[PDB]
Amino acid sequence: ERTRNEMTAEEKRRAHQKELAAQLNEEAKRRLTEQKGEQQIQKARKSNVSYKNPSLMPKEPHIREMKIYIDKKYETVIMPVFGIATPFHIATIKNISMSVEGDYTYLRINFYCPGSALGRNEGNIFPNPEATFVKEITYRASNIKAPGEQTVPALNLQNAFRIIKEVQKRYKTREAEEKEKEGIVKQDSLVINLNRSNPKLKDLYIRPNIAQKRMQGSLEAHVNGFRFTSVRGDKVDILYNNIKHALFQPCDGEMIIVLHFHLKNAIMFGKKRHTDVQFYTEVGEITTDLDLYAEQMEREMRHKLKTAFKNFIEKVEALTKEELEFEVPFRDLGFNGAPYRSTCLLQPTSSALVNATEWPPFVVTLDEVELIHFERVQFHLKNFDMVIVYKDYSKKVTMINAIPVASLDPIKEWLNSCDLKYTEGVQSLNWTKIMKTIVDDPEGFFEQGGWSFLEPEGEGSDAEEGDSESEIEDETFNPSEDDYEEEEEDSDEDYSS
Amino acid sequence: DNIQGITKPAIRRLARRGGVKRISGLIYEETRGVLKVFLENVIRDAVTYTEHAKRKTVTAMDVVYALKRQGRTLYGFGG
Amino acid sequence: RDNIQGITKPAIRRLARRGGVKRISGLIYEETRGVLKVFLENVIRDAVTYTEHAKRKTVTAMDVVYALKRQGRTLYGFGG
Amino acid sequence: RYRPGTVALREIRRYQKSTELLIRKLPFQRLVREIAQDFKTDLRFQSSAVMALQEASEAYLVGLFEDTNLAAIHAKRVTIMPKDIQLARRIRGERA
Amino acid sequence: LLIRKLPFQRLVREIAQDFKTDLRFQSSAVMALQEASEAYLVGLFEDTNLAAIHAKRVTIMPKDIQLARRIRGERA
Amino acid sequence: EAFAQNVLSKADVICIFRELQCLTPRGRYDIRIYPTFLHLHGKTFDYKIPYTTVLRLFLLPHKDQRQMFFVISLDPPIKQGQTRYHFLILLFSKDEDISLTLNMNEEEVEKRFEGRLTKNMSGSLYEMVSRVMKALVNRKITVPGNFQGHSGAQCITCSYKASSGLLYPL
DNA sequence: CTCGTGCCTGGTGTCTTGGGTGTTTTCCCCTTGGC
DNA sequence: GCCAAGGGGAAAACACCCAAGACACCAGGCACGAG
Repeated sequence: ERTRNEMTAEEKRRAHQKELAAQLNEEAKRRLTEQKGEQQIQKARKSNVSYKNPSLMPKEPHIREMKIYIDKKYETVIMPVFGIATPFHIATIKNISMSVEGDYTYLRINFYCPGSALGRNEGNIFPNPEATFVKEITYRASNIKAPGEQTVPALNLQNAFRIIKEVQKRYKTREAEEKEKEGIVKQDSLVINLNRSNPKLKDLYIRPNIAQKRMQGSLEAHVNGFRFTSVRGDKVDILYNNIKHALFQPCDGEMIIVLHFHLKNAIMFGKKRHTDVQFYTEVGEITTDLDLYAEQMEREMRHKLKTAFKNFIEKVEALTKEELEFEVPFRDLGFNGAPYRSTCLLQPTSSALVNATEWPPFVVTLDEVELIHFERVQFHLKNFDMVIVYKDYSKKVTMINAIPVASLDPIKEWLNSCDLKYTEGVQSLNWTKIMKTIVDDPEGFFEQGGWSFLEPEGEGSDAEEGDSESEIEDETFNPSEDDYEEEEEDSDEDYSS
Repeated sequence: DNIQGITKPAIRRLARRGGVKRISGLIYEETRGVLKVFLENVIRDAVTYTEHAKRKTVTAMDVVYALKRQGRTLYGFGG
Repeated sequence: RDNIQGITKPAIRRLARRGGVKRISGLIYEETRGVLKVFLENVIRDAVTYTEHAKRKTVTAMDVVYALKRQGRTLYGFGG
Repeated sequence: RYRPGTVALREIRRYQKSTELLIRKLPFQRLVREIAQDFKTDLRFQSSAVMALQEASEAYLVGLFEDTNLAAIHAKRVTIMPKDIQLARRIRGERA
Repeated sequence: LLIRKLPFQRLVREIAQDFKTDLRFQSSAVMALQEASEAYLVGLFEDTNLAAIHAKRVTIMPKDIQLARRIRGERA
Repeated sequence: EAFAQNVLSKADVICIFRELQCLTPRGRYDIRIYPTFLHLHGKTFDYKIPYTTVLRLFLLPHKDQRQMFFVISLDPPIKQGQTRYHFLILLFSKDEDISLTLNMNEEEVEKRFEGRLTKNMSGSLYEMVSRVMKALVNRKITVPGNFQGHSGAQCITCSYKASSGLLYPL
């Protein structure tokens, strides 16, 4: 006997984890009790006024001509509403449609109103949602030019239809700018390291794209930040400080070599703002449609690129006084999971847990991990899930769904080595509730042992030493004295070895 | 290092055979990995059945058992 | 009340939530019953198969145990 | 927060060392009898056999949902659609 | 038959080494292995294509093979 | 109602199959039937399909044995913006019951429908709609032959292009 | 006896298809050439 | 001169990615049901 390999990894880890639990609760109470003095964020909104007064509204030919019209300067559509030139600011129009109905062309204008303003959490966008609303307007005009007309009846509809989409998309776009534009700190500069051997890499595809479609470019390190310049002349700059993390993914087992940038603040790619950016290049044939030289060139090309990048890093680390150490994901410490929507190999780095191969990029700054919970952990499952609790409870937890159970112990160990407190739970209760609950009453929460609430009551915590347990329905299996007696018929027949 | 010897076209031809239309170069790295894992278990089992039979060279009889034992069974033979 | 609905949508919703499945199409609940029925049908058939050798006209957990084995669903917690 | 809803449900995660059957036992037992009846009459069902089926199926369906979740995840979808169940079943090869 | 018989046999003897030296294989076994090997990869690719289909793609990827094996239960 | 009657207290006033689940184009539409076309009224767009354009009508039982696909071959195809559809596909459940009223006289209903139908009816949307549209377009309801797979479905699980769907052996 | 199952409502969020890329392939224009 | 072959250019058919939105799912709430 005594065939067990060694003390279970958990038993070793338990003391430290148990320790971490104590440390966590104390730590949590101060930080949170101290944090409880801070406060919430405010907002404002304006009305979509087409014209300040009936005299400022246009007198354009269509209006006179009983034609649907668009005033681009005032983002307003003017339409003959039963002989009445009535304006409607494009901001009220949801969208449009048109139909040819035999001899007629029907232009249908749909407007924002309760129930029609679908998807937005802004149900009842309107300054007076109980007001009645013009849900939609449908105009018809014959497809055939009538006598004396300057334009076909349907031609006015066809042009108003077309121009509305134009002015509408332009308005939607200018609106979308303001949503993405607000919340950005003015960066001071970059300062190009003029007349110096600025380290560089050239086979680089930026992620996400600046324009509608991807471009190549080269990344250079400068006085206080990076610059990625596209082959089409676009300049992209990254202050070194604004980089929350620089993580380098070698193309080892990956069809791309990647430099992943996790940022402390999001930055605009013009189209969108991103807290995560990548520079990478393709390792080989990704689109084969159904040999040593090719295979060897792969080995060479990888090494070549791998070296060039590795050199760029070292050159930058040296240039940066190492303030930007490129964390390399410890691949054997990675595991299969899904932080967003698709299965990917999550990998730990010196200070983060990430998956930069796929897009969108997944990055967890372990400094922000308050606690980890392994939900759904159970023996019958084949996979489990992981939840991350942040130190600022005003922000949602993150799930890492369907991680396979075979990674259970290895992940705990990794977490243990990171000084990360984790807990297991077969159940998967509502974190949004749990957050507001603890956000509203952290004092009482901590008083109920706080986070100890997740403890599966493994070992004799005196506070709840007896947990919620009771005898099941048994007399702890004790074989009765009479059951043992049949053993004598183990007849001694020396059956041949 | 003979897993590197399992030529890309060999794999590629099987993929065409499996109706796959297109492939990404990583499939080769992955396919080689898969091939090893399958082989590792089949041979270890094949080894063990042969080891039991007190022999050092494997016969089809032994591999049939290794695959059959794993439900990966072969066809066309008898005895 | 019809037992096919006895495997109520919430009974299903609980299982899927436990299988980690998050949002569930209405459509799923219905197929689940089919799958479950298919699943059970195979199992019950086998339980009966065992019951016939035992010359029994009573279904026992042993038959189910001997059955789940045969389907790669070996079950512990029954027998002597 | 010491109030109800918080304490019990929170702790129930830890009180739940239990393995409560997720399908209602009688609603299920009736279906067992029903499908049993669908097969053959005279079938006495031992509650043990009913439990055996119930527990196996619940874990089994959870198992099916594990795969179904993967497949939804596979398709970049959160909501599973029957096609996922089907995909899962086809791939498992666990089809009649 | 789609793999070169030599590299295939070389690999068989090579991995055999990790378990035990002296081991070599009669032609019938190595052929039987390849015969099994091809069937497995065939099935897996078909399955992977089902994933490809299911994912609304035609270019299969390792994750397609991973998921297929993952769902298949090939792993521990 | 209060507002509607107030309007009607000054107003001067064929039928609508409400809430129709269309797979092609994707969405829920209200079919405002008209003398020569059906005005497929939608939540943003709408279309009128002159009955003359329908090449065929098909009733395809879903493999789930719980739904039915009703297909309308369109020629010309409706131009969905830039995209165009040679078909109209509807999906309805076998138990998705409805009621329909024709804003026509019973003499006219009898006149056009030979007593096969009535001005007011209720029943399964698939059976009912198949019958109603069979008249307005005159096309006969196309149904699968004795093809019923090993799985019993009147279609086969397959994939065509970058997607999966059902192949029906008509 | 009263917790569990269910009919109904609003919202979302999340699955669908439209818009779009650029790769593998064909039909067509352009021009020179041979009997 | 009449009649024919070839290279090349512009394009079409395909497998794939990115954006929008609508329905269909869970969440919320009052009520009926049968464990």
